[PDB]
Amino acid sequence: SVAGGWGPWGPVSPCPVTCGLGQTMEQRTCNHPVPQHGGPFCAGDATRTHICNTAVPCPVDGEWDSWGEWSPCIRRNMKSISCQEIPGQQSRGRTCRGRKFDGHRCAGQQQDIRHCYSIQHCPLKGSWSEWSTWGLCMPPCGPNPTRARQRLCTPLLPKYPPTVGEKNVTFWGRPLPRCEELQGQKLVVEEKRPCLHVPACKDPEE
Amino acid sequence: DPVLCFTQYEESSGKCKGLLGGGVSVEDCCLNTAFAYQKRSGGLCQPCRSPRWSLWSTWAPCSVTCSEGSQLRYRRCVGWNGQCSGKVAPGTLEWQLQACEDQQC
Ligand SMILES: *[C@@H]1O[C@@H](C)[C@@H](O)[C@@H](O[C@@H]2O[C@H](CO)[C@@H](O)[C@H](O)[C@H]2O)[C@@H]1O
Ligand SMILES: *[C@H]1O[C@H](CO)[C@@H](O)[C@H](O)[C@@H]1O
Ligand SMILES: *[C@H]1O[C@H](CO)[C@@H](O)[C@H](O)[C@@H]1O
Ligand SMILES: *[C@H]1O[C@H](CO)[C@@H](O)[C@H](O)[C@@H]1O
Ligand SMILES: *[C@H]1O[C@H](CO)[C@@H](O)[C@H](O)[C@@H]1O
Ligand SMILES: *[C@H]1O[C@H](CO)[C@@H](O)[C@H](O)[C@@H]1O
Ligand SMILES: *[C@H]1O[C@H](CO)[C@@H](O)[C@H](O)[C@@H]1O
Ligand SMILES: *[C@H]1O[C@H](CO)[C@@H](O)[C@H](O)[C@@H]1O
Ligand SMILES: *[C@H]1O[C@H](CO)[C@@H](O)[C@H](O)[C@@H]1O
Ligand SMILES: *[C@@H]1O[C@@H](C)[C@@H](O)[C@@H](O)[C@@H]1O
Ligand code: NA
Repeated sequence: SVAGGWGPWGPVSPCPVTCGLGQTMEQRTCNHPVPQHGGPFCAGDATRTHICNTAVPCPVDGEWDSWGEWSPCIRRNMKSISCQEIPGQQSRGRTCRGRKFDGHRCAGQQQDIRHCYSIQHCPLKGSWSEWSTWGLCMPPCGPNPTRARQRLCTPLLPKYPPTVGEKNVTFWGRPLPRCEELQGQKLVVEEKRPCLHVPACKDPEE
Repeated sequence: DPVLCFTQYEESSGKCKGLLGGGVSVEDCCLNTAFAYQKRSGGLCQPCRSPRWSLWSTWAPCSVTCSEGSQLRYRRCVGWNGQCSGKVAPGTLEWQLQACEDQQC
């Protein structure tokens, strides 16, 4: 009897998000005229979508950076504990980065604390390590890729108690290990060799 | 330069998902740091979150079929509005080259 027809596009609905971009739309209805006694419904789209900008930035939650370096091993009210069987303490921190527009602060510990022994600048007896495994080829994209392994004068650490409220005590600091000369070196012996049949570094998106 | 804006970024794959559409700046897309964008031409999907290194790719296969060769892998500074380790810009690749031998040949 009567074929459906679309009415006019209505107004744009309010943006459904409270920050950044969203999808809004305008709608129309098959009522101009409404279908009657078996007449067809309207062909095509009842909806037409748009991107809407709120122009408002969303909150950004903070995120922990990685731990900073351990502070020096020291004991409150002792001038110097290095090269001595005297536990100290040290701490390291990390920063909540990127927190913005009322985003969440980070959850968890900001500061890390432990007992240490100081062997900072402490001369120790060393023995030579076996070869390391071959390192990476350097430079990986430059013209001369060469890989290396090394033997190191390894310090012999003092037989101090590992724990001492019974808590772990960690050696900290760069000692000065004393070795027999090996191939004219007192600390590091290095081997190099070229990497063979070197590929070219190509951005996989190019 | 207008981009394609996605509602979702997939960390594991680094894929853009849930296209909002085009005709938007990165600036507007990334008002929501949960969003991701792509150039109209295609290629690298960038998340709107702050820049951080991607995981190393698996090792690419041995430059030679049975002799000693080498093989590459990479990671990328991926994100927006900042820099990765070593004052580095989003999109920047870092490469590692490993010595390689496929079979005892
Ligand atoms: C409405 O007000 C805004 C200031 C935000 O707080 C909105 O929350 C945000 O909602 C979007 C979804 O559109 C999420 O992606 C954001 O992560 C969330 O912060 C709030 O709905
Ligand atoms: C509504 O949609 C289009 C007009 O824009 C046509 O398919 C027909 O007028 C329909 O009822
Ligand atoms: C809605 O869209 C356009 C105008 O926005 C016209 O073709 C007509 O008004 C339609 O109903
Ligand atoms: C600090 O703690 C360890 C490394 O000591 C890791 O979980 C990570 O680097 C964190 O920032
Ligand atoms: C402190 O502990 C050791 C050095 O003794 C390393 O894991 C790192 O330097 C950390 O900050
Ligand atoms: C160096 O280390 C010890 C002695 O310092 C020995 O295993 C050997 O001399 C090595 O070359
Ligand atoms: C390194 O070189 C070989 C092993 O590759 C041996 O002579 C020994 O392990 C040395 O440390
Ligand atoms: C370097 O050479 C061989 C072959 O890659 C390695 O397997 C080994 O670890 C050495 O350091
Ligand atoms: C690549 O290097 C190692 C694993 O091979 C990890 O530190 C991490 O997966 C990184 O992205
Ligand atoms: C690649 O396959 C290996 C097994 C060797 O036969 C090579 O010579 C060949 O090119
Ligand atoms: Na000490």
